[PDB]
Amino acid sequence: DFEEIPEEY
Amino acid sequence: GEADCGLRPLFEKKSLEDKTERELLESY
Amino acid sequence: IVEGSDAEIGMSPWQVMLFRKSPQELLCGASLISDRWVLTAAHCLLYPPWDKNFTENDLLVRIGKHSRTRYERNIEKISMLEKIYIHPRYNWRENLDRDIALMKLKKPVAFSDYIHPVCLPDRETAASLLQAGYKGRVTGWGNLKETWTANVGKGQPSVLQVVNLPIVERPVCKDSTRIRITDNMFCAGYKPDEGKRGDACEGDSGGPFVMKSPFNNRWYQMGIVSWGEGCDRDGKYGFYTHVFRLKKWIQKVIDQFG
Ligand SMILES: N=C(N)NCCCC(=O)NC[C@@H]1CCCN1C(=O)[C@H](CO)NS(=O)(=O)c1ccc2ccccc2c1
Repeated sequence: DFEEIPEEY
Repeated sequence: GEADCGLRPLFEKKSLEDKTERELLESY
Repeated sequence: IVEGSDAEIGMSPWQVMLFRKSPQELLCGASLISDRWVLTAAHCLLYPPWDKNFTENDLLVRIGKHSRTRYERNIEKISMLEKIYIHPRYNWRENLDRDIALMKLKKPVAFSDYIHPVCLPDRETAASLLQAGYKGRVTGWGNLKETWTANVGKGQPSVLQVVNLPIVERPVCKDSTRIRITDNMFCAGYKPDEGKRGDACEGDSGGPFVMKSPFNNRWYQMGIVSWGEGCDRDGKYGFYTHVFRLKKWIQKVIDQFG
């Protein structure tokens, strides 16, 4: 449903 | 944080209003 | 938010999002109270009947957002939480008395055109603004209509919603519920005779309930979306956490833990 955020967050 | 709180950069600081703001004010 | 509308870009620069890492999902709303402290509702973090007791590393705080699902690259800012401070006398067993929790960020946030804090009320602003009849503002990415019946259709906003609500008399609040109400809460909503609609709903929790000061055109947060029975339902109001009354606690933790 949501858009993937950076792996480092 | 405090001291400059409550002032929106795109509104209060540009002497600009948001579509429903006066509704608030006039209810007072 | 039921029967509200889309928020304007940068209209609510204090709106914060509690986003769970795994699974990845919106948990609740919140509000920038400073560059390192966020105010949310105790029940977003602690609620046994539903098996919730999140830890600091369990989630993320995303500020600057407008869109609900979109990762808005150089606009939003995701920060990690260091510690979480919930009210010691919070009551999830009975009435949600003292539904308040403060969260401390690892690193201070960089204010921008989209990120800015909200003021906290004070005795005179509280006294002259918290009046039955006066309108406030609620923001959140919660439900568009009560989770129920044969709701055919979406039911989720794509962009941040907003709705202006009037404060109701205490006598009228206590009488719409069989639930024990305390001074640490207050309700808002159109009375039946108004024949109008609008409300917060599931997913809007911990979200700010604000008012504009006519005496310093500044925004103060007066309440925290806490609870209700249904959404936008006839003859029922929505209860918010009385921020000014819990302020004594708010000061104590901040000025002691950062
Ligand atoms: N403004 C609104 N109309 N609704 C807002 C609901 C906010 C919310 O999601 N709150 C969560 C608490 C905890 C989880 C259950 N709960 C509720 O408010 C549910 C949410 O739909 N309502 S309720 O009628 O079932 C209810 C249930 C339990 C309660 C326990 C303590 C206090 C109030 C309660 C109210």
